[PDB]
Amino acid sequence: GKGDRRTRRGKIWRGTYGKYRPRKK
Amino acid sequence: PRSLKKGVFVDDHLLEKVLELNAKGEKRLIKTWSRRSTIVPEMVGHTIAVYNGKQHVPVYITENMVGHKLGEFAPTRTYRGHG
Amino acid sequence: MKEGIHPKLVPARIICGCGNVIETYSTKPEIYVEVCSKCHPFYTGQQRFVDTEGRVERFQRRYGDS
Amino acid sequence: PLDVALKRKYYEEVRPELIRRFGYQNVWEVPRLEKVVINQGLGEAKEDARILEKAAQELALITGQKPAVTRAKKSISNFKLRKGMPIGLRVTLRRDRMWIFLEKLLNVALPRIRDFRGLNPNSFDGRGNYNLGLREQLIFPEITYDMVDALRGMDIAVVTTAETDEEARALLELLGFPFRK
Amino acid sequence: ARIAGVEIPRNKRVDVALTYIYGIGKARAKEALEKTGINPATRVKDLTEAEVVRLREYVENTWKLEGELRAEVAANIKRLMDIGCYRGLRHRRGLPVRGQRTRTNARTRKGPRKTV
RNA sequence: CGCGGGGUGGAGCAGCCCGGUAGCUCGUCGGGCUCAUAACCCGAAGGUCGUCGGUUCAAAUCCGGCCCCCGCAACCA
RNA sequence: AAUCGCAAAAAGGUGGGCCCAGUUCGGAUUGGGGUCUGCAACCCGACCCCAUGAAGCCGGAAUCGCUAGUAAUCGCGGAUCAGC
RNA sequence: GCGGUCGCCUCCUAAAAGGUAACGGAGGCGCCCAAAGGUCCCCUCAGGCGGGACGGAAAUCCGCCGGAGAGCGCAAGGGUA
Ligand SMILES: [Mg+2]
Ligand SMILES: [Mg+2]
Ligand SMILES: [Mg+2]
Ligand SMILES: [Mg+2]
Ligand SMILES: [Mg+2]
Ligand SMILES: [Mg+2]
Ligand SMILES: [Mg+2]
Ligand SMILES: [Mg+2]
Ligand SMILES: [Mg+2]
Ligand SMILES: [Mg+2]
Ligand SMILES: [Mg+2]
Ligand SMILES: [Mg+2]
Ligand SMILES: [Mg+2]
Ligand SMILES: [Mg+2]
Ligand SMILES: [Mg+2]
Ligand SMILES: [Mg+2]
Ligand SMILES: [Mg+2]
Ligand SMILES: [Mg+2]
Ligand SMILES: [Mg+2]
Ligand SMILES: [Mg+2]
Ligand SMILES: [Mg+2]
Ligand SMILES: [Mg+2]
Ligand SMILES: [Mg+2]
Ligand SMILES: [Mg+2]
Ligand SMILES: [Mg+2]
Ligand SMILES: [Mg+2]
Ligand SMILES: [Mg+2]
Ligand SMILES: [Mg+2]
Ligand SMILES: [Mg+2]
Repeated sequence: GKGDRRTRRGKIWRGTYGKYRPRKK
Repeated sequence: PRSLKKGVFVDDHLLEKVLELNAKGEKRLIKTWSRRSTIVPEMVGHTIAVYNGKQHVPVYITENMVGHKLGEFAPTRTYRGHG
Repeated sequence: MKEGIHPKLVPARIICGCGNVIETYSTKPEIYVEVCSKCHPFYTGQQRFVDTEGRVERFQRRYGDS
Repeated sequence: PLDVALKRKYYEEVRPELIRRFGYQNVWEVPRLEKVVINQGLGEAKEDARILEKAAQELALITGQKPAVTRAKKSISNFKLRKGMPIGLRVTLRRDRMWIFLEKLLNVALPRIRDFRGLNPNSFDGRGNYNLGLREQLIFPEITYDMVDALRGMDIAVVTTAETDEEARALLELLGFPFRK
Repeated sequence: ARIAGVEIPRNKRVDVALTYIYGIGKARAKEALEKTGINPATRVKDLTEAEVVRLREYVENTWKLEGELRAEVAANIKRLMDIGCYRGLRHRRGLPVRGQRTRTNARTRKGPRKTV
């Protein structure tokens, strides 16, 4: 959920990047 | 958690007075206003008086307070329960 | 012992982090124990694995040189 | 079965190392093991015997003896309990059958205790006997985890012929008892 | 089958059945899988006794878990309190340790309301 | 000092026979409706049972002593 | 700076996994290890990673919004601004 | 008169046999048990200390100490391992 910083959707919500949402297009 | 490292920030005015107390070897009450700084292992055994905004509180020092700051031992609260 | 009303109790086998425990002498011969800490695994044969005592020491060395 | 690894280890290992350590003039003076009493305090079964037989089922499976069902000596309100009612389960295992039981207790059970850094070195009752309390009946090899319905431990009372527990300590030590020093 | 201390997981899957251990999360689990060379997709319900023992020894030896971990945590807290640390005397009062506002929404750490 | 009935949340009442769990109304507290208070609606807290001893496994409850309350009696003289 | 960069749009779409489980739901709290801004993150910053996994299974009396590209739902940007 | 009492058991009063009075000091009975009965065989308490998961003053267990202070359906007495 948008509150689980340990996931894709969570990371998007906060607007940041990391292991669970890497910067790679 | 928490971090800042690759610097380990400690104020001078006390660090100088702490060192100047190891050489000559003299342990005495040392008043400070710097709670922004880390502690020891060169202060271990000194009674530094930390400031809580109101007045200096004498704080014993042991080798397990090392990693922390000085303010963590001089609370700014005064609570004493409710009701 | 009284006749009937009893478990058989018979020479048995056993398994662990070790290899084998022939002794046994119990009902249901041949058993697979999670970890017999008698063979040498765990605490005895004081392994002290995943050793510790970071605490002071840890913040000490990342401090002496930071 | 009159072999048993521990029964062997007592005579040809423990017994001699005990003599040269205390200097027993006679042959009998040296501490022998006798009588190991296992007792489940089971108030858990106040008004339901159905749960008391499943326990006995279990106790005999790990010991090799059907246990006797103790009954309440007196009526004691506060926590129910009147002069009757099955309020406990107890079995007294002696020579041989005690040996095979005490062996698995050391080489399997205790090892399976979550945590465990040794048994209490103060449970000696002064006159040279040792008591210990277990917190669940799954640490014994005979138990399958799929036969349980609820966790219930027990009291274990080991009795020794040793007049002092200073000596009673050595016996249990040399037998392979994991003490917390 | 029993792994750390005890804790018997089962069915569902293998990468999740490891999470049910105290000290193991999505990472530490999904890692030891391809480090002991085993397929997570399968269920602990079915797997060679061999695979079973690679796990227990790997995991139970790689790090500390269940009892050992818990024991270390409560041990760090004891120190924080023992020393007079603010971060520590917020453990005596059972209040939120990391900043936050206690004027309100502090329940989780403060407990159900005691209306007055 | 005769006889009878009592004493239980803050108020007034049950529960005591027959043992084993204390209930009702009001009030109090928190929230709601209202511009607002009350009414009204939704929630919650609160009594060791006058007292000391006794009986029983267990006492508001059965038994005894003491202290208070109410009622009746104190006649021939 | 339509001539570079923030920039990935998100839901959607395809494929696959979970199979009703306080559960790969939910991410609170907490332990540990770090990054960055700033003279300085104890009180009092944000962020990452490991572990922890909380209350919550749809909310009493009450009560709000909205008539169409509206309500719902999805992401993006800006001001302030060292960071937040 | 009013009040209390009226038969039965226990204790004291009762003066070391029995018995013995008073509106003398205190309690209890108007049942109960098909086993709480007969016999044979076994068994021995209460407490106190130490020991032992959930067990707490006290549930069940082990150790030593424990002549009866326990128990004997209910009062008291006598009796009794
Ligand atoms: Mg949503
Ligand atoms: Mg999630
Ligand atoms: Mg200067
Ligand atoms: Mg905050
Ligand atoms: Mg009345
Ligand atoms: Mg009243
Ligand atoms: Mg009545
Ligand atoms: Mg009301
Ligand atoms: Mg109100
Ligand atoms: Mg009275
Ligand atoms: Mg009686
Ligand atoms: Mg009373
Ligand atoms: Mg007349
Ligand atoms: Mg951006
Ligand atoms: Mg819940
Ligand atoms: Mg989850
Ligand atoms: Mg559900
Ligand atoms: Mg309109
Ligand atoms: Mg935004
Ligand atoms: Mg900004
Ligand atoms: Mg009359
Ligand atoms: Mg006489
Ligand atoms: Mg006794
Ligand atoms: Mg005792
Ligand atoms: Mg005791
Ligand atoms: Mg008697
Ligand atoms: Mg009698
Ligand atoms: Mg008598
Ligand atoms: Mg007598």
